[PDB]
Amino acid sequence: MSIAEDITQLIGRTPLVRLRRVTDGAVADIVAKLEFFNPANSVKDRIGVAMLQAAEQAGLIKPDTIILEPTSGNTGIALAMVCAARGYRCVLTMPETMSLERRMLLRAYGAELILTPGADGMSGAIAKAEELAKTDQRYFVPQQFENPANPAIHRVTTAEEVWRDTDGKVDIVVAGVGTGGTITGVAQVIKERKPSARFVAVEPAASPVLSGGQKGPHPIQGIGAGFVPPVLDQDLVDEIITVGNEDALNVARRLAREEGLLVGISSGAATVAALQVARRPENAGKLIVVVLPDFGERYLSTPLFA
Amino acid sequence: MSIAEDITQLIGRTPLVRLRRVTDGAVADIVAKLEFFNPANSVKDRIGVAMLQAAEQAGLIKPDTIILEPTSGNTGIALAMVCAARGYRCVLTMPETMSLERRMLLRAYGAELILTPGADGMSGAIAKAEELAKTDQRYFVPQQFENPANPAIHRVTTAEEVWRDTDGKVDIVVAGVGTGGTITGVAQVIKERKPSARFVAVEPAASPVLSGGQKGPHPIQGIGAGFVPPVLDQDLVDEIITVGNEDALNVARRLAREEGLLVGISSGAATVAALQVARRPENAGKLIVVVLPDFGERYLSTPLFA
Ligand SMILES: Cc1ncc(COP(=O)(O)O)c(CNC(C)C(=O)O)c1O
Ligand SMILES: Cc1ncc(COP(=O)(O)O)c(CNC(C)C(=O)O)c1O
Repeated sequence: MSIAEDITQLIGRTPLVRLRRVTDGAVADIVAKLEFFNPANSVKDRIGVAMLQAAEQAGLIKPDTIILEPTSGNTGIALAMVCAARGYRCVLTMPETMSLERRMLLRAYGAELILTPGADGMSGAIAKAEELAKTDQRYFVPQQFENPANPAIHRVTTAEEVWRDTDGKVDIVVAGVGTGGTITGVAQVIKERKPSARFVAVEPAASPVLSGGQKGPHPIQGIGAGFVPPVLDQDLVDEIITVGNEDALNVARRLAREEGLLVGISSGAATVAALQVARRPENAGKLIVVVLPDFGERYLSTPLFA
Repeated sequence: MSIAEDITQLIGRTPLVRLRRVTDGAVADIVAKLEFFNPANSVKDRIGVAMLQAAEQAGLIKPDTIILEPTSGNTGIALAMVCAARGYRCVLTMPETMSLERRMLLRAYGAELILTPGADGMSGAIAKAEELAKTDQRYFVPQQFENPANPAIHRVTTAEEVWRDTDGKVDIVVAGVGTGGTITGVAQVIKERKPSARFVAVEPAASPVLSGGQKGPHPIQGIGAGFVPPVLDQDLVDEIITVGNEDALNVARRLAREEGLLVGISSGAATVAALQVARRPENAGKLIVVVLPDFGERYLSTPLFA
């Protein structure tokens, strides 16, 4: 009898798909891991469940607890969804530059939203949450950028899904970095198992903080937070690639139009990088996995579609 | 090695989830089949692939073929997606009353759209397609309301998924009817296998054509086409239930807010019906499966969210 008790048992176990047309100049094989096959259509559903389960198991949730989280949208949607199922009160801080679909979804799940200034980006969404936390003891702030449960769920689920599904043949994993939980969790398991495996972090050209540049405003929602997240393990990352806004957008569009994969802006960015890596002679016949974080329907109000 | 060759190998195999809070007065068990776990987030991805595969296998697609289909949105999105992956040209007729998200998604997959008058609903979307078909021999019109491949894919996939997943214990299946392919395909397999199984069709109170009333305008997108579709087998349906606009909407909202299931208007409607059926003393301890066709994110512009 395969019936989930609730929506939290429905996270993960996402499919890999081979790219066929969006492969210009590739000498390696590129397969995309499709994270919109999650119950609220993003990779972050994984951490939304995981961070709350961790809290529950450590006895951190009280009857009057209010969940408070800084988000660029998807974690907020993930927590709002888990809170709907659980019966928890949930508040999100989020920059006002994020897609209007994120705002509407948050509300639709009965969560509450506080918009932070767009010039301050993710750093300022964090501050408002940390600032609200100290006004009232009822707040519990998971804090995805610091929470061990974030990369942990990726070890336990994402990494094993990638390993099993490629039958250990995976050679390189390309992934945009927001909190860096995805790339870190996957590298933690796969790199120990297969020390030849390599891990490429992707970040906006317009905000290249990991590459040692200064932060800046960009449309690549979900990544380029503007600081080095505590949760990322940079010792496991083998290469950083920065992607321009226009490339990220164009490739996002080609995936929809050439592959039938309607994905968000950060998935275009990860694929630009996966393609670049796949053109290197030394990677001929290797297997590359690019993580595609979410669905493009969340972006209709953005310039991805206009 | 579990890697799909393309997006068409990723349809179906959707999860069942038990309803816990939205169960007021229920004496039967209600589990929802979650069709937004499809590659373009709706049940109709199943028929979008299936109808084109059938055409290909019968040699009906030529190099200059243009796919033309009447849709209220989701089949159109499904075909647009399959056409993106395949390299086909795809045109959709769709009433101008359908969510603006459907229009945008169609375009995003590189498909072309022709809007038909809202006062003529689905009947007029059909006419425009049949009218365009005869202007040019290049058009191929799958015609979901007549196509045998529509209920066939539901026998081969949806029905078996329901049977396997409930381990044959399913007693009643509740499903909104657009083309009626879902309910017909599922009933065709399950009812032969288990003759005690019962099948409830759901339609708008505002357009109760199957109940013997006259057609009318309604917000329950996807169902209540305004005529009896050729593809539906009414001999297999055991009961029709009509659902009011407000109930459909309210329950859609409660599923998001109480279950963490963000689903479209037609899923609210199917659940109103599934709940009504589950309150009947004679159904105490039975297992009811309600089909939840799509995700609520497609509806942000509608009154479901406002
Ligand atoms: C669409 C999208 N792509 C890529 C990423 C980067 O994922 P990692 O945190 O695992 O590196 C995120 C992160 N989301 C965040 C941070 C949020 O929704 O708050 C995202 O939402
Ligand atoms: C959201 C939604 N719910 C319920 C239904 C009814 O499904 P059946 O055709 O299997 O009865 C549909 C049908 N869609 C159609 C018809 C379309 O998108 O053109 C739908 O899109």
